[PDB]
Amino acid sequence: LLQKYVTWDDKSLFINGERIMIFSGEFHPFRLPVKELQLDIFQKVKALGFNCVSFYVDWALVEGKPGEYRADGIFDLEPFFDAASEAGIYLLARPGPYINAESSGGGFPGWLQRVNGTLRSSDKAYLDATDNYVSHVAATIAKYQITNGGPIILYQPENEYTSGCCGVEFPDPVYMQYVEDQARNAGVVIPLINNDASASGNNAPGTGKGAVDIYGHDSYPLGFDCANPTVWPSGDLPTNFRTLHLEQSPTTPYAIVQFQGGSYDPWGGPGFAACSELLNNEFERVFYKNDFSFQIAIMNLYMIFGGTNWGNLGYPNGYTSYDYGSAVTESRNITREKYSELKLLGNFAKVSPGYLTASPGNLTTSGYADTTDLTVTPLLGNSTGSFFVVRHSDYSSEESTSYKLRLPTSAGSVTIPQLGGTLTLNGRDSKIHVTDYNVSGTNIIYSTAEVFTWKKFADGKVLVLYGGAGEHHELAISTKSNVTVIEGSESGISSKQTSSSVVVGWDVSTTRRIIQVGDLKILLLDRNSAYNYWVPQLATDGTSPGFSTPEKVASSIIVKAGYLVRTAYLKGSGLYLTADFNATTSVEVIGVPSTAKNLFINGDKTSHTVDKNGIWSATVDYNAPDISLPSLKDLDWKYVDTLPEIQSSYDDSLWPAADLKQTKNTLRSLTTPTSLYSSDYGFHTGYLLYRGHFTATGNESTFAIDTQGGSAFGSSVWLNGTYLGSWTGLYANSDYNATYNLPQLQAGKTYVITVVIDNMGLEENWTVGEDLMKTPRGILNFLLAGRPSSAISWKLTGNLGGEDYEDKVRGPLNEGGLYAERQGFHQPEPPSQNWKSSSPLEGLSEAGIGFYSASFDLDLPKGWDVPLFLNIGNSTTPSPYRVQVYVNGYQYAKYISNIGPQTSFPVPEGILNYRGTNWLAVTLWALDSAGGKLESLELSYTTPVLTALGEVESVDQPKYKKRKGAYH
Ligand SMILES: *[C@@H]1O[C@H](CO)[C@@H](O[C@@H]2O[C@H](CO)[C@@H](O[C@@H]3O[C@H](CO[C@H]4O[C@H](CO[C@H]5O[C@H](CO)[C@@H](O)[C@H](O)[C@@H]5O[C@H]5O[C@H](CO)[C@@H](O)[C@H](O)[C@@H]5O)[C@@H](O)[C@H](O[C@H]5O[C@H](CO)[C@@H](O)[C@H](O)[C@@H]5O)[C@@H]4O)[C@@H](O)[C@H](O[C@H]4O[C@H](CO)[C@@H](O)[C@H](O)[C@@H]4O[C@H]4O[C@H](CO)[C@@H](O)[C@H](O)[C@@H]4O[C@H]4O[C@H](CO)[C@@H](O)[C@H](O)[C@@H]4O)[C@@H]3O)[C@H](O)[C@H]2NC(C)=O)[C@H](O)[C@H]1NC(C)=O
Ligand SMILES: *[C@@H]1O[C@H](CO)[C@@H](O[C@@H]2O[C@H](CO)[C@@H](O[C@@H]3O[C@H](CO[C@H]4O[C@H](CO)[C@@H](O)[C@H](O[C@H]5O[C@H](CO)[C@@H](O)[C@H](O)[C@@H]5O)[C@@H]4O)[C@@H](O)[C@H](O[C@H]4O[C@H](CO)[C@@H](O)[C@H](O)[C@@H]4O[C@H]4O[C@H](CO)[C@@H](O)[C@H](O)[C@@H]4O[C@H]4O[C@H](CO)[C@@H](O)[C@H](O)[C@@H]4O)[C@@H]3O)[C@H](O)[C@H]2NC(C)=O)[C@H](O)[C@H]1NC(C)=O
Ligand SMILES: *[C@@H]1O[C@H](CO)[C@@H](O[C@@H]2O[C@H](CO)[C@@H](O[C@@H]3O[C@H](CO)[C@@H](O)[C@H](O[C@H]4O[C@H](CO)[C@@H](O)[C@H](O)[C@@H]4O[C@H]4O[C@H](CO)[C@@H](O)[C@H](O)[C@@H]4O[C@H]4O[C@H](CO)[C@@H](O)[C@H](O)[C@@H]4O)[C@@H]3O)[C@H](O)[C@H]2NC(C)=O)[C@H](O)[C@H]1NC(C)=O
Ligand SMILES: OC[C@H]1O[C@@H](OC[C@H]2O[C@@H](O[C@H]3[C@H](O)[C@@H](O)[C@@H](O)O[C@@H]3CO)[C@H](O)[C@@H](O)[C@H]2O)[C@H](O)[C@@H](O)[C@H]1O
Ligand SMILES: *[C@@H]1O[C@H](CO)[C@@H](O)[C@H](O)[C@H]1NC(C)=O
Ligand SMILES: *[C@@H]1O[C@H](CO)[C@@H](O)[C@H](O)[C@H]1NC(C)=O
Ligand SMILES: *[C@@H]1O[C@H](CO)[C@@H](O)[C@H](O)[C@H]1NC(C)=O
Ligand SMILES: *[C@@H]1O[C@H](CO)[C@@H](O)[C@H](O)[C@H]1NC(C)=O
Ligand SMILES: *[C@@H]1O[C@H](CO)[C@@H](O)[C@H](O)[C@H]1NC(C)=O
Ligand SMILES: *[C@@H]1O[C@H](CO)[C@@H](O)[C@H](O)[C@H]1NC(C)=O
Ligand SMILES: [Cl-]
Repeated sequence: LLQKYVTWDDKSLFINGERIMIFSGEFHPFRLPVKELQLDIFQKVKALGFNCVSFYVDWALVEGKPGEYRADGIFDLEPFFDAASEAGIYLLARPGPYINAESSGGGFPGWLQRVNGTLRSSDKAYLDATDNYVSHVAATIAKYQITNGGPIILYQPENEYTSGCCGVEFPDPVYMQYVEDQARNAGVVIPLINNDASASGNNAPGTGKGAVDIYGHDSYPLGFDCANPTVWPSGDLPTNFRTLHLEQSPTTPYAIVQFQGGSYDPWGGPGFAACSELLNNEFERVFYKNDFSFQIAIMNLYMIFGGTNWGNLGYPNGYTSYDYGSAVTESRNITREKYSELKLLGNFAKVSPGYLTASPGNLTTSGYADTTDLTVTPLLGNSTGSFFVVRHSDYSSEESTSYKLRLPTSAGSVTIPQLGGTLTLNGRDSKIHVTDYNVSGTNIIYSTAEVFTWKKFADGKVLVLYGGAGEHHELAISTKSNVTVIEGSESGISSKQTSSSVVVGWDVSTTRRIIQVGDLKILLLDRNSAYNYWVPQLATDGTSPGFSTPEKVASSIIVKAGYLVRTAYLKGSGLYLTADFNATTSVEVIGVPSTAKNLFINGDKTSHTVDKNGIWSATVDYNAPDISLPSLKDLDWKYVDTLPEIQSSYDDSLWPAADLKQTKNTLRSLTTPTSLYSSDYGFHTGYLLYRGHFTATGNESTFAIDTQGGSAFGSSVWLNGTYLGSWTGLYANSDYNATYNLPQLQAGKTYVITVVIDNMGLEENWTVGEDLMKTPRGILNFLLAGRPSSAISWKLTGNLGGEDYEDKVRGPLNEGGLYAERQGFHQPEPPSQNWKSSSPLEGLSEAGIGFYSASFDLDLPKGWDVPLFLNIGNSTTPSPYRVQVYVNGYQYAKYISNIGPQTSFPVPEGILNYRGTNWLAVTLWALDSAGGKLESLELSYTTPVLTALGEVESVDQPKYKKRKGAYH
């Protein structure tokens, strides 16, 4: 429409005039703010066979102060985009402004609680608030479009603009058109795509004003019940998605912009390990192959890598981890079987252009397979090849089912297997069988075994096929040549030659076979062996793989290795692999160019041997050095009391007065004399403190108070130094009505009620019109019994300066309102030289909040990727306490003893300095009158990986400096 690089028709996108199946993964830059680790993820996605990444930008992190857009240092998108280019990954840009994303505010900054208008509407007040963010983010995105030689190919305005309520005329075409025009005005010319929350046709092509270019929708068919990871409920596998597609947007390629790749987990939930069990390899092979049955042309997995909700960036229902049970773990590892299984499907799609041109039919329980226990969805092509998606009709069935097929081919319709026996489908599995499959001029008449990849080399063609354990398979090839077994046993392989073909039956074995048929070699593998193969692009013009274009796709080699193969390139007589190893690994290379004499692995010349089939073999030795980690309990811990407010000497004259008579919040009108909503005063994040001054009459009995912090929040209350009590919190409570009994008060004396409240993050805004992101934080109601409420005069604080936030490097959400945070003592080199020596393992003996500081050195070896974790013990039922941990000033753990479930907090290299000094700052809030303490505090590691990654540069870690605007 507006450019010629990215076009489309009814079947697929075209990139530079060439069809492409977009297989993508969701990855949020703000959840992993270390540039070199961003490259790591990109390279791990490219190794799946993927060609694209989808990303959100969080507005709340980059416009914390209204009118000051800051996307610099750790929030800079440019290194993220350059890393995408370098890895060979296209991008789908999704800057919002609304992103949902289990993020604070759904991406909206807290100052939107002061906007006089419906959020996500055509109300001028809301739209004007978005203009500065969008003109900055979209101009940056504009500079990195594919039209300007960048990686960005698609843009998403808004997010799941799908349900409205409460007097909003949904869907508002004036709204979606304005949001679209914003992007275009900033120079975005690539196609716009939407992500309808269900397949409802909203803003599709043909709907007039506010229509996007490509209609997309999202789908989370297996749901979020991570507690029952083996239960696949009846009818939850979608079957009508093609039917809906043809009703809703038949002129554009079929697109699912967020397809389930994991699950969220709330405070108190079963944990993300459970989520990875639900959204595991079996889920992938059934549910993703099912999306291929609808001829999906654009497919993005939410999430491929989740990362971490550091510095309070997350929404109140979620905790620090955003692992998400995704194929790449929060600590960046790719050990989960779901990664390897996904690699098999992504590589198949990468080399199968006939998939895009075929004609999809409706699913059938007869015609193709000889039992109604199986479903077969055909995608039939007129000589470009066909594809048959086989699964159990009862999609959850764990039964083993025998069958035969009738499939139409160019050489007649054939009953398979021709040479005796039956095919098998074992439980929760799905197969993509193929017919007339083009391997660079060689025609595979059919194969029941699934294609992993194929390549044309100088010295012939190679095809890689796999099946699961215990299965019999059959293939047939258009040829005059004979079949011979060139590796492995002749036994178990049957064959038959006709005038224009050869048929070959084989049983799956753990031992690889290789057959040869003319100029085609075919690898016959079990699934588990196929897990260890990789298909990196072979660069000849440099070291980078480049994008997945037809040329560079064809110029790829096949590599059997272990943990990871990142890249390959040819330079003179050297073949250079870059790869990662988590054990001693046999490396085979198939397709070595004839000019290559030597093998290099991560720069090191490695001795190799060529076998009788031309395969290079070499071993890479794995010998991890000593990984020596400090004992955290034995550090020189320094303590300062971070609730000096409850001392009677405390002077709060510099605090903001909570004296606004009228709230700017349109969702909830005031039920107190003045606004005690934190966001009215610029305070959107971390712990909030309120101080209520009053003069006692001497008749005061009780103080009741309604505090609100979001799900799982806690609050504590003191009268001068007298602890009154705490709401210890529950996931079920986002507010709580407390009643406290006061001690006997002295008439005419002044007293101060100090209230500490955990702000868990701002709410999302999923339904347009409900304005739920405006749900306030702080004090909603109070009652000093027998006194008017104007008796109490309130002050409050959140993070120092509120929207004029101090720490421009670490962002507007990172720190909260505690004394130690306000002064900046959570940063490297605090002024702790005259503080008391005490450990958080000794802790507190009364209700209160302690702040603990210590440094520790690491000297971990270069060329090793070693995942590190902070561990807080919970071996027995604890007293109620809350902990934050800052690592060189960055908050990387929020811990609630009594709710959980997280005890293990990964912290990435770049935040941690692996060859240098590191600073821990721990806040310990004891919500109990006897105090509280940590049971244990430990640094640990998991399997070191011999890595190809370059030096991870430490992010900016500004040291402590006295802050002029502090309250002391
Ligand atoms: C270095 O990096 C590597 C990555 O490159 C990394 O390797 C990967 O490690 C992960 C673990 O982190 C692996 O994932 C697990 O795999 C388990 C094993 O099963 C898989 O493999 C077998 C094949 O096993 C043989 O071969 C291998 C390889 O040669 C050997 O190592 C084995 O020892 C074994 O050898 C025997 O057999 C050979 C021939 O077959 C013989 O030659 C040999 O002599 C031996 O006799 C396959 O059979 C499995 O397939 C079957 O099962 C799967 C999954 O159920 C089905 O989908 C499939 O259709 C088949 O039926 C399978 O591929 C898995 O058991 C394990 O699965 C569990 O965990 C995940 C969650 O992570 C769940 O999704 C899943 O549901 C399973 O959950 C159970 O277990 C968890 C506890 O962990 C419970 O929470 C849960 O409730 C559940 O328990 C219940 O069910 C169990 C049955 O499943 C039951 O036993 C329990 O008692 C209970 O009832 C998981 O997927 C991954 O495969 C590796 N990847 C690769 C490429 O190798 C390596 O570890 C790294 N190294 C280090 C040090 O870090
Ligand atoms: C890939 O990336 C992943 C994400 O980054 C990463 O996964 C995370 O890994 C960390 C570290 O391993 C996990 O934290 C640990 O979890 C342990 C508890 O979970 C286990 O318990 C269940 C019941 O047995 C298992 O079923 C469960 O399996 C599930 O989870 C797996 C997740 O990978 C999955 O593969 C499985 O399929 C399945 O779904 C799980 O294995 C927990 O025990 C552990 O705490 C101990 O270790 C810490 C140090 O690392 C200590 O600080 C801590 O105090 C604990 O040590 C104590 O207890 C041990 C067991 O008794 C003893 O061996 C220790 O000596 C020590 O003992 C002292 O304390 C005892 C009190 O209990 C006392 O009795 C003793 O006397 C003594 O005083 C830790 O929290 C984290 O949960 C994972 N996160 C996610 C999201 O999964 C994965 O590792 C990465 N992989 C690679 C290869 O890199
Ligand atoms: C240290 O170790 C200790 C000791 O073992 C750990 O303490 C345990 O921690 C558990 C987790 O916090 C805690 O269990 C919880 O107890 C509460 C009741 O007090 C209960 O509400 C919890 O169950 C719900 O919530 C979780 C998520 O937090 C869900 O996964 C679960 O399915 C339940 O969800 C239901 O309620 C939610 C609340 O709104 C709903 O959002 C959700 O949709 C669902 O609703 C259904 O039920 C409602 C009625 O409940 C109904 O109205 C609605 O219509 C739906 O039907 C969970 O059981 C243990 O109590 C606690 N044990 C002890 C002895 O103290 C501690 O966590 C550890 N610490 C760390 C850091 O690991
Ligand atoms: O990361 C969470 C993810 O949630 C997305 O909400 C998605 C979607 O969920 C549907 O619910 C599933 C349900 O869990 C299944 O049990 C079964 O019923 O299928 C349903 C889908 O039809 C909701 O019903 C649907 O409204 C929608 O909420 C969120 O949209 C996404 O941004 C992301 O946050
Ligand atoms: C919002 O706008 C209306 C428009 O009539 C105005 O009268 C009022 O001052 C504003 N209200 C709030 C709560 O901000
Ligand atoms: C396939 O599509 C529809 C919807 O599933 C089905 O009713 C019909 O029988 C099939 N189409 C034709 C032309 O037979
Ligand atoms: C098979 O692939 C070759 C390119 O290697 C192409 O020229 C040819 O047209 C293809 N044949 C079919 C039938 O698609
Ligand atoms: C309570 O605290 C305030 C200052 O926080 C102090 O001025 C006042 O004297 C204290 N009241 C009593 C009774 O000690
Ligand atoms: C406060 O005064 C009331 C009567 O007005 C009396 O009932 C109560 O006991 C008094 N003292 C308290 C609450 O300490
Ligand atoms: C607390 O009381 C307020 C005011 O009556 C009410 O709106 C709210 O529902 C109550 N909250 C809880 C958690 O019971
Ligand atoms: Cl201060």
